[PDB]
Amino acid sequence: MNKYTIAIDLGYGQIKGINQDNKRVIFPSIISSGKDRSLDTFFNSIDNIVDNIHVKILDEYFNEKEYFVGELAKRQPSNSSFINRDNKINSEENKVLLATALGLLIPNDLPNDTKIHIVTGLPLEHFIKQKQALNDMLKDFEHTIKFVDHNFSRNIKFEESNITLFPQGAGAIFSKINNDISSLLIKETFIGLIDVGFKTTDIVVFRINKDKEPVFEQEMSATLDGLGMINIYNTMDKAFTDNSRDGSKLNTEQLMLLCEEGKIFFKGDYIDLKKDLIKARKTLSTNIINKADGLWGSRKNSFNSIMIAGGGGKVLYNHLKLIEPNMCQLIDNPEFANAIGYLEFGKQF
Amino acid sequence: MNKYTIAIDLGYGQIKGINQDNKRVIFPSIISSGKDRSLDTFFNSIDNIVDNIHVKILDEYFNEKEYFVGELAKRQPSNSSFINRDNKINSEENKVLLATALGLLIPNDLPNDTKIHIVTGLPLEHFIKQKQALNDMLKDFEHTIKFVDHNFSRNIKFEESNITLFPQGAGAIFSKINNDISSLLIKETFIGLIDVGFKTTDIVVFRINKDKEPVFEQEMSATLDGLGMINIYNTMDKAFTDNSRDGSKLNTEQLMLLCEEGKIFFKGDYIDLKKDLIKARKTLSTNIINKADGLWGSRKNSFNSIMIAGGGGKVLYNHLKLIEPNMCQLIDNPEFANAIGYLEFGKQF
Amino acid sequence: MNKYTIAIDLGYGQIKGINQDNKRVIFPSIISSGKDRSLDTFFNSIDNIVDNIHVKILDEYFNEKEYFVGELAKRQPSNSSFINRDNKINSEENKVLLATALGLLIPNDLPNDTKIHIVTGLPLEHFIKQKQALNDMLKDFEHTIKFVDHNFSRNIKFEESNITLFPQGAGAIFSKINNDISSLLIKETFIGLIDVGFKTTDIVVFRINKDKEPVFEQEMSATLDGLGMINIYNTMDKAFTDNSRDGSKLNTEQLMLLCEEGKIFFKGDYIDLKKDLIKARKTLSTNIINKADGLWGSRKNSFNSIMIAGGGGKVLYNHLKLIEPNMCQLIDNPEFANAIGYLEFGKQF
Amino acid sequence: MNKYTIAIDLGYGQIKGINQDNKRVIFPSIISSGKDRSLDTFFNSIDNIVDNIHVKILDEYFNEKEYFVGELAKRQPSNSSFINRDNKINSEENKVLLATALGLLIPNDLPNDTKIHIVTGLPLEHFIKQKQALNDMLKDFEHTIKFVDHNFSRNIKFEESNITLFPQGAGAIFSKINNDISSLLIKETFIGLIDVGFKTTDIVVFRINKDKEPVFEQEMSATLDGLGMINIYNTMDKAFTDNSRDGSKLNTEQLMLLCEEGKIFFKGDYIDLKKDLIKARKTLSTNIINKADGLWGSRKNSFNSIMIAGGGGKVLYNHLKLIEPNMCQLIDNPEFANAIGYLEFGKQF
Ligand SMILES: Nc1ncnc2c1ncn2[C@@H]1O[C@H](COP(=O)(O)OP(=O)(O)O)[C@@H](O)[C@H]1O
Ligand SMILES: Nc1ncnc2c1ncn2[C@@H]1O[C@H](COP(=O)(O)OP(=O)(O)O)[C@@H](O)[C@H]1O
Ligand SMILES: Nc1ncnc2c1ncn2[C@@H]1O[C@H](COP(=O)(O)OP(=O)(O)O)[C@@H](O)[C@H]1O
Ligand SMILES: Nc1ncnc2c1ncn2[C@@H]1O[C@H](COP(=O)(O)OP(=O)(O)O)[C@@H](O)[C@H]1O
Ligand SMILES: [Mg+2]
Ligand SMILES: [Mg+2]
Ligand SMILES: [Mg+2]
Ligand SMILES: [Mg+2]
Repeated sequence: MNKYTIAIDLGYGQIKGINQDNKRVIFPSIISSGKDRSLDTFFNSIDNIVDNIHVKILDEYFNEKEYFVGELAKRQPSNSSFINRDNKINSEENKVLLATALGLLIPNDLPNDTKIHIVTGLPLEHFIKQKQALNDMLKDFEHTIKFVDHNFSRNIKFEESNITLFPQGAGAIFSKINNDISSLLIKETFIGLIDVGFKTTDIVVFRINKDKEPVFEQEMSATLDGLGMINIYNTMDKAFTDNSRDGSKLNTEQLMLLCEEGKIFFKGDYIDLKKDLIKARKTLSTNIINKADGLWGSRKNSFNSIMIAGGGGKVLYNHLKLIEPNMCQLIDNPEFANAIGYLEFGKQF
Repeated sequence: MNKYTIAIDLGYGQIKGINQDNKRVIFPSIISSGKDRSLDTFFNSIDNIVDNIHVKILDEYFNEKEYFVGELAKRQPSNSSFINRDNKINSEENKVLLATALGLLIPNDLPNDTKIHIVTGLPLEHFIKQKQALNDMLKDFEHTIKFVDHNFSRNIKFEESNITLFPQGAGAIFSKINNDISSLLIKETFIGLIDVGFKTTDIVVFRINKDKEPVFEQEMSATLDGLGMINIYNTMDKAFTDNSRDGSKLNTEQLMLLCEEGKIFFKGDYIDLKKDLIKARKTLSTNIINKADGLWGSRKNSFNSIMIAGGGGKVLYNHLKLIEPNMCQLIDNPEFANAIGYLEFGKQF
Repeated sequence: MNKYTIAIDLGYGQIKGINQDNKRVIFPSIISSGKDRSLDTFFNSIDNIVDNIHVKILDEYFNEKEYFVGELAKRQPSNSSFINRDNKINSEENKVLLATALGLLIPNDLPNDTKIHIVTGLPLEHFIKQKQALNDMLKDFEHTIKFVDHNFSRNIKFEESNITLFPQGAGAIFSKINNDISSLLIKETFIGLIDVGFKTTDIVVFRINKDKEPVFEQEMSATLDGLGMINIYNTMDKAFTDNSRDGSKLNTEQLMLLCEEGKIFFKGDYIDLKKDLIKARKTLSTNIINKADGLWGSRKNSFNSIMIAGGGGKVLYNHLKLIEPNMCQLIDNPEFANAIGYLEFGKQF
Repeated sequence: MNKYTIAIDLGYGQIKGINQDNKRVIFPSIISSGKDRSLDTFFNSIDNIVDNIHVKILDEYFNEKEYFVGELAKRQPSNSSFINRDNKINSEENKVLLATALGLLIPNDLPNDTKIHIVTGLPLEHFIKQKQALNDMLKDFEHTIKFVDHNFSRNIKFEESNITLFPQGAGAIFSKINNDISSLLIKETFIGLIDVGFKTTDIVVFRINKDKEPVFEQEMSATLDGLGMINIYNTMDKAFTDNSRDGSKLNTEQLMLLCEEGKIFFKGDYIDLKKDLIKARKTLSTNIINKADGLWGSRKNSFNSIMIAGGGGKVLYNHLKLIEPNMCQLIDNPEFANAIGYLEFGKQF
């Protein structure tokens, strides 16, 4: 039929989703208990729904749990701690976040026959490893969302021949840049996509064949498991605890505020940690270059375009240029590189 | 299980219907005899049934008749002339329109034990006049519809106590806004819907009381019978022959294409009649404003919200704004004001 | 490697085909039994195979048959009479023509693993009627062709999902001009191809929409079945016997030579029949114009570009101009309008 | 009859224009809100309507706004600030300046059944770069002007192919001197036209062939955006605060008074800035000495006669002579060179 499509991602740093109609949302993976918002309604109006997501989630048993979630929960000191957030794909923490972006990307008044061909993403070492667990949950995912301060609801339910599972970074270079660089890729060149994830960074390569079509190399491509931006939040956390000379610990919000700037305004003064920030990024820079060449022998010289993606690829790109300068480049929308890739390569159905 | 609900409208310009599950269809009120289609199927793929209603309808003899109806009938050279279309609500011209309106708005594989609360409509001055004529038709309406080139059939038959008649503009402002207009209605005010239709324009008012509940008045509210879009097509038909000066008179499509734009593509050229389109709309704007003061004395100053409706109100919303500017506003669906107004006020039972 | 593409036409006057590499062949639709040729080779050197198709064709018995086809068959006294030629698309008369059309349009030393997207054609009113007859023939067409005195052979066999049927005039104006006519089609206009062929004349229209995409109509478009060049040959055959007054009736060549010029070289003299050639063309011009008003009401004024096609349209382009002068124009290949229209609209897959 | 011809100039300094009847108007590009000049109507004679442009402008929804524009807007302190007027071609600010030029260049007793040809200009860089927007805005233009205090009006609207686009200063020497300078241009010489406008400055050249016919040279000719008379208002503005040292800034009127006079009468006394005036006048002349030679190497020696245009360079003619003295010259109407060059080369149609 005219059944719809929403491409989301389970990215532990920040959830990145897009519909079939190219409207796209982004919010961190932060949930909290939802509390009633009436006083703050009068001071500051909620124009951006994404900035202030308080929301209600009905279940199949017709109970409900309110949630400060996303940008709104990040302001809360009582949120989910998010730096030890569990990797379990069947967690209710994942259920709320998967219910969240669906509530923001289902348009108004769709026909219920026109269901949603949802497209997800799994890590490369986790795709075969954790396939049916998400297929268990998305089969069982049936709820009803209710937006606080916005007063619109969506019923949600998913079936087979609407669920569709792809690995992470699959359609990012299988399409939407493969349609463009096909004049440049000629014969048995290798394209290299490195999605710098928050927790885990994926490194995926495709070989173009005789027929200028991509074929996949699992023995040249894998996941930097635990290598990525989460170490920068981990190390720079310890870099303040000795520089403050107090044992003072920043919260979840200030740490995410830190590693975009490096200068947190602590007790009337900016504690400067620019020295360790350039150090830890170059610490992460070398940890990506060498470990990619654990999968890349002299075949690195068979590269035509080393592409990097993810939110972590943006702030590394100048230092992460040193994989192979003037051959490497950056994808256009680095965070949504999965999500735009999940859309077009999710249009196989 | 509970009984199903469909709210359609037999409006003279176009059939405007909606079901219980908030799915709506719209197509112009033109019928045509159906002819065999597999050839035009092959040239262009049919993704919309509404453009291409080739359809078979059984009767009391169980004899099928092929029909082109809706957009497909307008392109036919042999369709209904549509300017001399009958007002007899029990006519077969009204039956095939009502068959397709009930044919599209039923989903597949429903249980056959349940029945449907169908809610039709009448003109305001012709509700009492044409009450039993449609009551006789809906009791007589035993037909089985069969969509050619889509191949799904419906058995459409209704006994007593399932049909529900309302006048036009009845539940569009009594209901359908009552959850949102309740803060605007305060004490002894008049709300008013002005539906600009094909043959007629329709004026309906509702006095709200001290206890903030609307109640009807019939001497402030009537049907502008024969005054509507039909004065625009007949005037602009003469405007082409005044501008062609050849005796060439427009067909069914060319006149209907004209008053939507004003530039008929005649002999490789657009024949400009934008100014006469303004004049025919202004005389229609003359004949609704001056007739409103016939129904309204100083009580036009007793308004809190004028609403205008009809597809003819879409091109005239700023033009018919001169009744009471900065108080009149647009109904949220200009075509579907009557149908959803039939839906919410039909679910009151 | 990718699959090859050939677009031929089985037109009643002459086979008009073209391949993927834009090489075209044309020869009249006359077959003849082949006889041994080494003698006429010695008198005159053969630089054109099309004039001199002596050719052997294997079958399901793998039994070769010699054939003279094309220009070489027309000079034979014992060829097909060509006025009583069958319309049965699965006939061997159609097979040998289709064998040579596929025989010429394949270059030498192609890989045997790849297959060819062959695109044939049908009359418009006989597309649905003769759909499975050619589908049965193309599934049955297992033949090996062998060109005598040129000595290159082709193994021509096609399985399922390689043939592609289209009506005549389908892709000639839907495609083949769509990159150039897109600036001319603006809003709700009709383009029209008029192919003047041997047995029939063919009328096909396409309404463009508001979104500037053409869509087909079948009640404004049909096959002028039995009305075409065949009315000119039969009338001018009687025109010679009216002018010879001896009982001498023209043969296959003399009648075909006549209506191209009008002066058959009979007994050392040109017998003038130029005026009767004008009369037979004018009655054909009568029987396409008056039949056009049968398909077109005032919608002839809804044209932006008439196109005329067919080899019969070449001698009638200024003569059939009287439908709508200063708007009708000539297709860029009067013969090859259908074939390249099959080629571009066959490459859409 | 023949469709009426207009040629206007969209110059940001002052809007110029001339009609088919060769009557020409000029007024500054300043707008304001119109207010009821009825008190002064009793006091002083309102005869120069160009001095006194109070004007109402209807639209397609019949919602008018009053406008002081041009010379009457110069006396207003409430006018558009005009040092920061938007360079968008599709502004209402342009439309008010456009419609003012319309009703002044359409005299009474003319056939309004005949359409209106207009010939406008662009920046020479932006003639293709911002081409379609002016092509859109003129086709979108449909209003109705109302002349306050003079009580006549024009219906104002444009279809396509009545508007005509030629670049700034194109036809001023391509036409309008081509019947006179043909004796002067001999062989391989370059005529050169320099439009010293307010915001921008054009320099345009034409190679002539062997056959004494001009041809365009896009790489010896460009637009000097940010160079022109707006530098003189920019430089002398701070010179007043340099001279007065008060913190008082001149308004739009006093500043435009200053760079046409040089001696502002501030606070009961003439405050002198004549020394810095010529200093900027040499400086603007310096910036045209450079940038012309940036496109003119030794090919400047191949000239025959430079022309210069613009009201800015008109008072610069001695200092701007220094580029090529006694070969450069000034066009006779430095304001109306472009509009007559629009009109004369617009009289091809
Ligand atoms: N402007 C920015 N400044 C600093 N870090 C950023 C910025 N934008 C994104 N990031 C980092 O990138 C991460 C987002 O990665 P993302 O592409 O969402 O991968 P994942 O799919 O693993 O969540 C965040 O955790 C954040 O630290
Ligand atoms: N986009 C449009 N442009 C011009 N006219 C329109 C448009 N949409 C609707 N109309 C006019 O409105 C009429 C539809 O009125 P409608 O609300 O269906 O009333 P009714 O119930 O009497 O049929 C049509 O006949 C048509 O002329
Ligand atoms: N130069 C010509 N002079 C006269 N008649 C011609 C000429 N070229 C083509 N024709 C006529 O056009 C016919 C070819 O039509 P064609 O486009 O092949 O249609 P079809 O597809 O029906 O065979 C021939 O039978 C012939 O009579
Ligand atoms: N008599 C004058 N004295 C001083 N400056 C003048 C005079 N006449 C015109 N100008 C200057 O010339 C400019 C007019 O340029 P114009 O030819 O209209 O170019 P544009 O097409 O860019 O508006 C004005 O801004 C003004 O400063
Ligand atoms: Mg990721
Ligand atoms: Mg109605
Ligand atoms: Mg043909
Ligand atoms: Mg200028």
